[PDB]
Amino acid sequence: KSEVAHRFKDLGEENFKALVLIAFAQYLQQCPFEDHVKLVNEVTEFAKTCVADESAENCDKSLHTLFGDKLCTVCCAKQEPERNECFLQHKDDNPNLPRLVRPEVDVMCTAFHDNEETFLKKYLYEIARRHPYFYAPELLFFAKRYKAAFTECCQAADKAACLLPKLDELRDEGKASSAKQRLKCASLQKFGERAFKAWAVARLSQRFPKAEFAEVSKLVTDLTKVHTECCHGDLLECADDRADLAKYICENQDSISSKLKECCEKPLLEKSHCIAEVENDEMPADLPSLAADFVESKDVCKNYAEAKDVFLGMFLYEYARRHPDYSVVLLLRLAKTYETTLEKCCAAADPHECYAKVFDEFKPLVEEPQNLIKQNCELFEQLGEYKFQNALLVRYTKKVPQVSTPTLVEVSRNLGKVGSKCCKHPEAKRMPCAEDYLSVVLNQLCVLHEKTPVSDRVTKCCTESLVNRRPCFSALEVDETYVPKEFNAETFTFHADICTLSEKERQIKKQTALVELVKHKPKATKEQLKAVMDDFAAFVEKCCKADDKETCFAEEGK
Ligand SMILES: CC(C)[C@H]1CC[C@H](C(=O)N[C@H](Cc2ccccc2)C(=O)O)CC1
Repeated sequence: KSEVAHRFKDLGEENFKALVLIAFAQYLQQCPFEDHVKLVNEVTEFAKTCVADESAENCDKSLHTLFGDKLCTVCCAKQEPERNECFLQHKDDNPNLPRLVRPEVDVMCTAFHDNEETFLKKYLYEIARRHPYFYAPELLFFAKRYKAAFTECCQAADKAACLLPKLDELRDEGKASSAKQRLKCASLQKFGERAFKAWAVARLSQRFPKAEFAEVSKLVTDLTKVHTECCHGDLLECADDRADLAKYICENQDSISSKLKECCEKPLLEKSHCIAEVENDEMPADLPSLAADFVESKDVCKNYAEAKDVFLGMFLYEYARRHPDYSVVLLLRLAKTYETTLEKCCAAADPHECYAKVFDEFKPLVEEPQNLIKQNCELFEQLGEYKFQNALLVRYTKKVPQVSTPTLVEVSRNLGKVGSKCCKHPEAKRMPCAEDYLSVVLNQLCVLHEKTPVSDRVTKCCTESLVNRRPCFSALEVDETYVPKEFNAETFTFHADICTLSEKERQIKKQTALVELVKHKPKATKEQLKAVMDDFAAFVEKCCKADDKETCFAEEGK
């Protein structure tokens, strides 16, 4: 059994070289590009000697030992069981690498015709460094779209008018995938398979309400294996198991969903990406109420005593089928309440009288997120995306001013994008959009704060139950124990480079200074904050509009 030969023959050389490069760029993010390509080539040539003869020397070594040794040719404490854990824990979610600049379209198109491999290979390299938890088989799909964009646009007349829209759309699609995937790995490493499996049975039951529980259970167990391998660095094992899972869904389509026909006729990488973004299938007609099998039955505690989690999974499956308008987080709350009740009632002398009114306890839990979305969307339309982000900046920096300024401006801008993405939807699609998107933005705050814990209040909010992560953050309130920071003249002084920056890069500078102003005066009236912001907003365009640009900038020193 040669694991390096098994993965090579299942994935093929092209994906093998790509998946091995990604793993190296995520384990050693600070190592240069050309050094990793030399390691990947040597690895790929070694896999060829093992597909020919599986009994050749070192072919029996595991992928962890092979990749660990090849990496440490440049934390490597002998034993491989712990050496792979040193690499995973030292992954830097903000590795402090230089921000990538995009050259002109003719500079990139010439590099695309010159050497197409190293141009696209360096694309997978630079991305895997910045996003060390990126869904590996999903990054191969983004690479193909990044190649088709240059293949089509560089032969077009106006190459810039063609390439820039497709590259800007790909950039935003990638940042969202990385955020969604980082959440999947946090729920596994910090909460276990049970937490992730429950998430999977809820999201898939809404997506596949036609499928039976055994069909959903098989998909969930296989999908958990894929993401457990992908989050633990087993990228070759991850992309192999994902392809086999996509083959099963397509060879058993009528047992899963009806919106899988056009997905199962695309190429391999498109096939898996198509199923991950498929619309929720229609609910089967005439579904009985859950009270018959979960409350009004005399065999509720009998079936629950055999396998509690399997019974709880059936309850979550049956409840998630009938409510595609509920968020996954809400569906986990209704399933945990039904669990707490069964634990109390199945030990009593009359469990039927005890859990007869458990479904009434779900009614208050449903209306809590419905009030969160309706109130904030009504304020989003009145403010606009840019004013909604600024109002969230001053509000949340008063709740927790210990969090660093780049983190506060980061998660506040992403909450404005939740209003731009979900508030347009009706009240039906508002809850699974907003509450689940709100889950991945808070996960950014948690992870970015986990690197340097400054506020113990946020840490307790992240370390507790992730299902209760949104309600714990609502009840923070202003932190009066924090003392205002002394005024720094360099944080308010601007540079002449503010002209060359884009409007989005220039408005981030202004949202940064807003956070530094509230950290200097936490007890600042909402009227006095807009007066200081609008005053510097005038000096940003007025001083740049003059011939002596940087000269008038210094004149505003007081
Ligand atoms: C649907 C959108 C308009 C969205 C906008 C923000 C709003 C919200 O208030 N979120 C906070 C999260 C938080 C807590 C503390 C610090 C930083 C963020 C919470 O209350 O959980 C929820 C809906």
